[PDB]
Amino acid sequence: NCDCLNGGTCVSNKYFSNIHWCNCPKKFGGQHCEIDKSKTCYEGNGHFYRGKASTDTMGRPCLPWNSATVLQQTYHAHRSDALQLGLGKHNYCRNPDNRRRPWCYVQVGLKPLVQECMVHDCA
Repeated sequence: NCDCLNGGTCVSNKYFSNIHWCNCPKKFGGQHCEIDKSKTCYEGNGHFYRGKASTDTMGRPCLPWNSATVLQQTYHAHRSDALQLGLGKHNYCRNPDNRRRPWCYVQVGLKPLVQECMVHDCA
């Protein structure tokens, strides 16, 4: 694949014709450099936060974006724009609808509910 994010570079495969991969800067990982491995806070509203925070403000684990239950909600990993939104096979806090700060679905009794993430503002 290509479509390399976050300053990644599509490089061609050394042994195979017509294959490419993303060479990522060291702070990023993933097939598209889509995971920020080092960021510990969000900037602004965290609309483009891509770190690995995965706990809500009540100390509960976020549900994975590819869990059966999240797959039935508005925002999930099978969306056509899931890459651009940072929604993948992980349970990390995101902000696809431009709320005031990152959030994730959390299982609260019977239903998954949008809950704000524990992650702090870099400010």
